Amino acid sequence: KEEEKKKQQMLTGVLGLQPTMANHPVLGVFLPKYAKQNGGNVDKTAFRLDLIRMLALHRLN
Amino acid sequence: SIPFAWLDRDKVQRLTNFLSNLENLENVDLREHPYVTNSCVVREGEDVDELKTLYNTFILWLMYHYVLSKRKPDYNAIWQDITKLQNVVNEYLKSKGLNKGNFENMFTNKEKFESQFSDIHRALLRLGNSIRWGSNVPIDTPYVNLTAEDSSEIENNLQDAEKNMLWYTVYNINDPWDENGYLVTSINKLVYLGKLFVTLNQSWSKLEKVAMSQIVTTQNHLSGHLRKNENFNAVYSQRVLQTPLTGQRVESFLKIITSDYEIIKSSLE
Amino acid sequence: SIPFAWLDRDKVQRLTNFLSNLENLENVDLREHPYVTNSCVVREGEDVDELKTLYNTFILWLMYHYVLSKRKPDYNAIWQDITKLQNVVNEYLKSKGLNKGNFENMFTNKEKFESQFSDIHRALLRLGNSIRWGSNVPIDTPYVNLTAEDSSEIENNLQDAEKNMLWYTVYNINDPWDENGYLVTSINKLVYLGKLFVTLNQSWSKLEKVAMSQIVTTQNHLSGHLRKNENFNAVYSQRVLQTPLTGQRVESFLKIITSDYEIIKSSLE
Amino acid sequence: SIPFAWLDRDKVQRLTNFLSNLENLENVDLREHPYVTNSCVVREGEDVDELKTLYNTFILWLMYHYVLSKRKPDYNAIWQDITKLQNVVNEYLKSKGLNKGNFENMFTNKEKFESQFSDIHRALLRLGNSIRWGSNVPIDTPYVNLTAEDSSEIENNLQDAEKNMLWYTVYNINDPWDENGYLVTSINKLVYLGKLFVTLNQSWSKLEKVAMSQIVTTQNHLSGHLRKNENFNAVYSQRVLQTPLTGQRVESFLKIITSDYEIIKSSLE
Amino acid sequence: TKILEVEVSLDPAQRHGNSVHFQSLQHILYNGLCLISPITTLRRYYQP
Repeated sequence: KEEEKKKQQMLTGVLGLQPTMANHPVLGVFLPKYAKQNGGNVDKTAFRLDLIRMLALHRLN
Repeated sequence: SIPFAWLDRDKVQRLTNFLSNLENLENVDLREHPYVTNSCVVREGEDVDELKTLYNTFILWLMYHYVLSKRKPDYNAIWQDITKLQNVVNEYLKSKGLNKGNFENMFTNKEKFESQFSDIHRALLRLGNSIRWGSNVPIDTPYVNLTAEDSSEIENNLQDAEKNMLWYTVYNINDPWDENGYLVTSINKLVYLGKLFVTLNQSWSKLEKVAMSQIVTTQNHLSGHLRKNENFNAVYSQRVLQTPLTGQRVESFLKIITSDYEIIKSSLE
Repeated sequence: SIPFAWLDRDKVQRLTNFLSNLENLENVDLREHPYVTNSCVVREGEDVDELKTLYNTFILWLMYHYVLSKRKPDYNAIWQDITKLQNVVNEYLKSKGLNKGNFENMFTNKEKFESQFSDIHRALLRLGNSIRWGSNVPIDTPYVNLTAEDSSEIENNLQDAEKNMLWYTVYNINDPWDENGYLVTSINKLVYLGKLFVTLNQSWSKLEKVAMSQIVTTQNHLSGHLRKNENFNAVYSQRVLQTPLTGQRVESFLKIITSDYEIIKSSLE
Repeated sequence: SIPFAWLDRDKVQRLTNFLSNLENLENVDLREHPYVTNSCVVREGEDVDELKTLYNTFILWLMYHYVLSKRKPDYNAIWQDITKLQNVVNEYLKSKGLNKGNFENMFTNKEKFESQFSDIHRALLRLGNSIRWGSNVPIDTPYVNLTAEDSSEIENNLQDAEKNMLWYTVYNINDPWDENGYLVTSINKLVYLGKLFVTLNQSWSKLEKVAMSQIVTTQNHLSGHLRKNENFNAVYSQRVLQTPLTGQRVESFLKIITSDYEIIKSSLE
Repeated sequence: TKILEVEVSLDPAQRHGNSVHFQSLQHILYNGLCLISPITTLRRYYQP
């Protein structure tokens, strides 16, 4: 149950994304990997840019 | 760790023991040991081999090139003795006496330069002078040195090194009983060490080139089989396993493919 | 053979398995496994704890010091490679070419006798030389020899050796591609092996000092608790378990207390 | 547990007894025993045999090659005595009796020249005749140790070695009849040991080439028969049994074919 | 964008005459870009 709170805390830390965007596939797959990090001193901005470039990779029509 | 695939714990332990005792066993070649590949093949037939064995042999060749790159010994230690012998003996004899082979000393200065293949070419021509000093009125003799059983044991040691570059043993040909002169025994040392050095580097570059070619080939076949799907997990697996691989890249790529094994176990159907 | 029949045979098997696989499990320290000390605890509550826990932990720390002095590996095998690298590579570095560090070779030998703070000073004075050779102009940077990925791995290996000095692994620093030379890799080998050697020796002295401090503390508490009774069994247990101990008398004392285990377990009130 | 396709326990006992007493029975060759080949057949007639005797012989030739390869005796212990004769007798005899040191014995230089040994032996027979009677012309005897009945026994021994190169004997020298003791009896031992050595090596390579040729032939026929079925475990058996083999792949492939005989017994129709 | 210094010495044929310890210093603008005209909208994010 603690892992879900970590996922949600990281979701609000990334952007304050709404759960509606949490249900998105790019989020649904990467939130678990962002869980096994950000407990370190790494950054908050790095996760925003990572989500940017991954969401971009996802949408190549 | 030790991610491999949907393989049995028995097969994972087999591959563990093999990639641990790679430096222990002889004739280190994945073609020469096909039991690794049929330990790599996946349970329940080709309906799940047709993608998973491509992925799994890809993981085998990646970690095989990884353990080669991590467990190569440093052959410059034997080239250092090559430089000491070739410097001290050859140039200084032909300068101190018999001042006609200075063209061949320019050749052995270019042999001191790292052009080993062309350098060990005409080791016959720089052996003929050792033949002239070991036996009077110079003839042509066999290329390996004067003692017969030592001559055979040199070739046995060279075949041992060619089979297993990772574990090599010098021969240390020197003897206190010296019918053969000191300087020509140093020439015998130089010939044996030069052959050993060039043989180890040839066989190392051979297996390294083979492993990298197999990695590129399994990438091409595996991307061709992953091509058809357009789900996000499948195209992310395409973009991960499509990334270019050089030998300096392969170790970081193994770390990457562990952190992406966390997904691409589930990304594969 | 193996005292404390009066404990649970499950807990005796726990202590047997701990002392059998002490060299195999990580973080070799009795402090780091409090469930060993909490499995040491004596039945029928604090009234029987107040006497028998001191004797029980006393024999625990005696057996711990015993299995340490029995299972200590040899460190002269890695100091052999340190002496080999320091002799060969440094002498061929300086006497063979561009001899400037005569005083520094004086230093390396005079410090190789028995000094460790000076080994840290040598680590400084050889990182300077490695930065000279790897990129060919002198400049200073701290603590980094080369290769950031292996630099991250070497800290893991040193933590592993510091936690488990009984079971240690040599890393084999060297690189198959030749982005920095043989001599730079030899300096990398020597720095890593020197840090490894001083790590093993200082962690060993730390564990031995901790073990002797625990044994002396348990002697004082156990004699102060057995001081009360004036029975002959009690005063004989005092005159047996009152004798001082060294690091080389603990084996004879364990043999003596094993031989007279019956009279002291009768002497326990 | 030496896995066999579809056999009676009598036939399993026959094949296991053959592979156990391969070194014990004479005429060690698989084509020389038809009753082994007749015991390799499967029950229920030709409809079963046309699919399964190919796989049964493909088991038996692989297992024969493996036990033959494993039970290879050391052929260097006899060449050690060959060099003990060749170095110590003939060179010192020529240096004493002023035969100007003919290098024809040293034309071998190693135990690789199984050519020109007959010319070496003819030179040895001329030397043996000239040592025994000082002024001989070449004469037409096969052994110049002046021997007839032990020459017949030597021919018998060479036939026994041809039949069983796995288990061999060295005969003798005898001296009721004394002519030259250290000299011409060493010439006898050198000629007999040379013929024995080349006989063992040529018959060994003969059996190894025959065994591997039959294994590749059974690969071709068995894969041609099993090419038709497109089922899952059927083409899994195709991808297992299609793999090419050499003299050192065969051990690991035997482990493969055990672990896949777990499935391919059922996979066969 | 990073500044990078380059400490490099000469070719050896100019290294010879007491230029053995010389150290040509080269600044190279890693991951930056040339600029030609006064940037107005992105003054906050672009440093000359």
